[PDB]
Amino acid sequence: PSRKAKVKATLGEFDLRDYRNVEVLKRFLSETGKILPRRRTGLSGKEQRILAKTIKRARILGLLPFTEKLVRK
Amino acid sequence: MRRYEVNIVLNPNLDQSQLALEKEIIQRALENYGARVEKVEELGLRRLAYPIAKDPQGYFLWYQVEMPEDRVNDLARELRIRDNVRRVMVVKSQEPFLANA
Amino acid sequence: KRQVASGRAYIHASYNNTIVTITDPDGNPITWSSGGVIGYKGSRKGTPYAAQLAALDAAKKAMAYGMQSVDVIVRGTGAGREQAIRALQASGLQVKSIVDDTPVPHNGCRPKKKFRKAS
Amino acid sequence: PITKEEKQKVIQEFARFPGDTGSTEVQVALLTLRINRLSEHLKVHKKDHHSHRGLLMMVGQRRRLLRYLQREDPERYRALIEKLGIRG
RNA sequence: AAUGCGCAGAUACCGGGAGGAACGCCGAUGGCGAAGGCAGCCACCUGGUCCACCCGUGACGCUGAGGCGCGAAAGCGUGGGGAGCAAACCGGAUUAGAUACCCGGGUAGUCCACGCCCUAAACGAUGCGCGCUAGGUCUCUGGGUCUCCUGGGGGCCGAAGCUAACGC
Ligand SMILES: [Mg+2]
Ligand SMILES: [Mg+2]
Ligand SMILES: [Mg+2]
Ligand SMILES: [Mg+2]
Ligand SMILES: [Mg+2]
Ligand SMILES: [Mg+2]
Ligand SMILES: [Mg+2]
Ligand SMILES: [Mg+2]
Ligand SMILES: [Mg+2]
Ligand SMILES: [Mg+2]
Ligand SMILES: [Mg+2]
Ligand SMILES: [Mg+2]
Ligand SMILES: [Mg+2]
Ligand SMILES: [Mg+2]
Ligand SMILES: [Mg+2]
Ligand SMILES: [Mg+2]
Ligand SMILES: [Mg+2]
Ligand SMILES: [Mg+2]
Ligand SMILES: [Mg+2]
Ligand SMILES: [Mg+2]
Ligand SMILES: [Mg+2]
Ligand SMILES: [Mg+2]
Ligand SMILES: [Mg+2]
Ligand SMILES: [Mg+2]
Ligand SMILES: [Mg+2]
Ligand SMILES: [Mg+2]
Ligand SMILES: [Mg+2]
Repeated sequence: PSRKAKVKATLGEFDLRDYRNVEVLKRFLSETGKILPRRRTGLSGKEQRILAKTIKRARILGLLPFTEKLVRK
Repeated sequence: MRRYEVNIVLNPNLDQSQLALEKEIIQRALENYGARVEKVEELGLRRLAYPIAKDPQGYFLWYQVEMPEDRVNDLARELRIRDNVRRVMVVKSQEPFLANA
Repeated sequence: KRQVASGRAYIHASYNNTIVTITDPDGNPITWSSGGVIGYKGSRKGTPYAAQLAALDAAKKAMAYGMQSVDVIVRGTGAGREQAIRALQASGLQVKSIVDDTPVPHNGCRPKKKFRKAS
Repeated sequence: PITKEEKQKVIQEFARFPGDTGSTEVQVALLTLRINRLSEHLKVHKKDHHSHRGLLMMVGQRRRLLRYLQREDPERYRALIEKLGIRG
């Protein structure tokens, strides 16, 4: 219950401080630009804190979205 | 002196002449502001997640430096003073906190 | 008599009414409709039945500009939201894709009292 | 800030014997280094009250090491202050 | 429902501009702070704190009348600003009545600077400091030989014990 595919798993040797690694960063947002919760990233209390700061920076550079558009309804 | 990472997003539209014109001013402004320049990668242009100044693209730049702290905000100002300079993001460097590696 | 074939449907959902605008691929309205346009008055415009007619009306009106294909863009929280889609689908008009585009602030403007209670 | 090296010259200038890093003087000297930065800071940023609390505590911790030092060896006492510039 | 706005073309939709305020997700079961209280990102300038080493000093400690400083919100002064919201107020409804709850407007204010004010369910309704007295467990953050040990912090259940009880 309340568990599918975890994101820390699908990847490997990444730098959580790299705010340019779009191809890696973007795995951590939902279909909308929204930053995924811990229960889906699979990051630890800390890793998540560092990634959120990283993603935020990468949004200002215009590499990651801030918000996107749901595509079913 | 501290080690910063200067991010500069350029107007993707400029032909060769106009481009390396901006670069010259970029590097000049560094020399004037006491920015000893370590490594540097011009990562070309990339497709932006949202448009910046009506362009869906942006030309990218990245300078790892070492420069006097007291002169960073005034250096970041001077870099932004131009038109074809869309974003400037001066971050201070960090040890790369690896994860799940 | 513009002739367009391909176009967009913006469903504007609300707890109070439903308004359906049809536009060209640039976004400029060909035609529109709503609960009030189908002669309803007060609370019944929010009613999803209304929303069904409101979409069907707006459809036919546009199906006479030779529309066939629509991208749907739902944009509201309200009742008669999905039913406005249901109507859009069952009007022969090919629905090429539905997108929710309800606008939401990154916490910005102080909302009306009615809409906050505990913030 | 106060860099490691900045801080060194203070400990050398004030240590009783070599490698002494915690004699009364070395501490009073160090705090004065600290107080003087901070008091120069709040001269500019006077709305920064949270820092200002640090300051009363430095002064506090300090004007107490001195109270003890003056109780133990006024020789060293009249010395430390003349050396610094406290009591003003 | 009605005030209200709309043929001086609104609502809905696309493009451009101005501005003011707040910072979605991450985000809480979390963190920081003496308290008030603190949440977009970057930089600068600063405060507190925690661990290891067991290096320095040698009781330099605790509390603290008065004093001094800080102190949500509302409120006050001068200047600025003013998107949204909104006491008073102006209307529409509701009612037996309606100085209300609901609806449409709306000034002060909410914002910024500087100077006041000094209050609170300013709450853990629990002064600060130090020592002692089973354990389990969840969590944040250090360290070491890292299945486990050892610190600091935040919860829960519980030994003895305490309590008018509740509970601790
Ligand atoms: Mg009229
Ligand atoms: Mg007319
Ligand atoms: Mg409008
Ligand atoms: Mg517009
Ligand atoms: Mg204006
Ligand atoms: Mg606390
Ligand atoms: Mg509180
Ligand atoms: Mg510090
Ligand atoms: Mg020793
Ligand atoms: Mg000795
Ligand atoms: Mg005290
Ligand atoms: Mg106050
Ligand atoms: Mg106030
Ligand atoms: Mg005022
Ligand atoms: Mg005023
Ligand atoms: Mg005015
Ligand atoms: Mg009102
Ligand atoms: Mg209003
Ligand atoms: Mg003030
Ligand atoms: Mg008082
Ligand atoms: Mg005790
Ligand atoms: Mg570990
Ligand atoms: Mg504990
Ligand atoms: Mg706490
Ligand atoms: Mg018992
Ligand atoms: Mg008792
Ligand atoms: Mg009992």
